[PDB]
Amino acid sequence: GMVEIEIEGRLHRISIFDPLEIILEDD
Amino acid sequence: MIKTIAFGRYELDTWYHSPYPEEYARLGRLYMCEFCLKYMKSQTILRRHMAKCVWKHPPGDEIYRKGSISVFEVDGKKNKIYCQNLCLLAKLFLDHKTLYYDVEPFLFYVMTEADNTGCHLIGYFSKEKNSFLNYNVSCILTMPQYMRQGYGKMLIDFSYLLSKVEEKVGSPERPLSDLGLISYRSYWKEVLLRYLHNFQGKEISIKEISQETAVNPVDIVSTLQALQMLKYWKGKHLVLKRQDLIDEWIAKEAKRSNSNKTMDPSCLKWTPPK
Ligand SMILES: C/C=C/C(=O)SCCNC(=O)CCNC(=O)[C@@H](O)C(C)(C)COP(=O)(O)OP(=O)(O)OC[C@H]1O[C@@H](n2cnc3c(N)ncnc32)[C@H](O)[C@@H]1OP(=O)(O)O
Ligand SMILES: [Zn+2]
Repeated sequence: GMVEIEIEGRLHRISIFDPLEIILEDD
Repeated sequence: MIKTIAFGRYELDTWYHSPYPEEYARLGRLYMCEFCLKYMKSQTILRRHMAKCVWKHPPGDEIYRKGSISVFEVDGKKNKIYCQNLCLLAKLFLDHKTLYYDVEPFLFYVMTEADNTGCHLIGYFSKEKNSFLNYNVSCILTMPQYMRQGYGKMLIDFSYLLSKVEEKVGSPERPLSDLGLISYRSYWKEVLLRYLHNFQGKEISIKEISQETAVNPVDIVSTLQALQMLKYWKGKHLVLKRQDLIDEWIAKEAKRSNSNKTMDPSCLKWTPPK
């Protein structure tokens, strides 16, 4: 259960089951 | 060849060829009953038909009703002739539709607006009774006279409401057209920003968003990517709650409420067929 496509010129691989952290603006 | 269609009070220019019998196809204009969708050669033949035709709405069961807006569930096996006429009509405005004959394996969800003469066709979507690939929409059309008024998104939202009640995750059939893709991306944007606006927790999985919305995980990730809300910061994947996107969304969904172009879940009266 994975997906891929680049973010800012970097190819990434994301799980659909793992909890992803939610962020506002920050740094 | 067919250039225009007479449909109720409207005269509609046709966009693509539809395989009506050559006896009808060789004529420039087709006259159709706006309730039963039978196609006829002249204004005179139509008038005579309208005097006799008992239909003031689609066949099948009215499963959604909010005032003047209804959705009818039409079984392609139970109402084959109506569904074939609907597919022939749809094919005049859909380039990529390839199914008009064997409608038995499909259900058709037909949205109508009521006035004092009856329930008038807004648009529809078809759906396989049993899709191997879990497609919750096969084809989708808003009739030209209703286009760009919010009804397409109501139809899309309705298709996911069915999926929610079925306890299934849905997706539109591949491939998606240009206009289809634009519409689905607007819808997925709205649903995702709604979820995140209402979600208070510190983290969330794609599967949890998919479960609540009935939207496919791949489509959620694709939308997250389209909105540039997936970021990287030292090893992990992160959902960026963008400031500007949620602000404009509140301004947008204010307009959506004002114009009444929403499907109300409490107005669905439905249990899955068979
Ligand atoms: C799985 C598929 C099988 C099939 O092949 S189905 C193919 C999908 N159906 C079709 O392509 C048939 C042709 N058309 C329909 O039925 C299409 O109208 C449709 C059914 C999509 C959309 O119907 P609507 O026009 O009624 O859709 P909405 O009014 O709800 O608008 C949705 C959305 O698309 C935008 N939209 C709609 N039309 C256009 C245009 N023209 N240009 C730019 N943007 C547009 C629109 O502005 C909206 O976005 P936002 O403004 O960002 O909220
Ligand atoms: Zn009729």
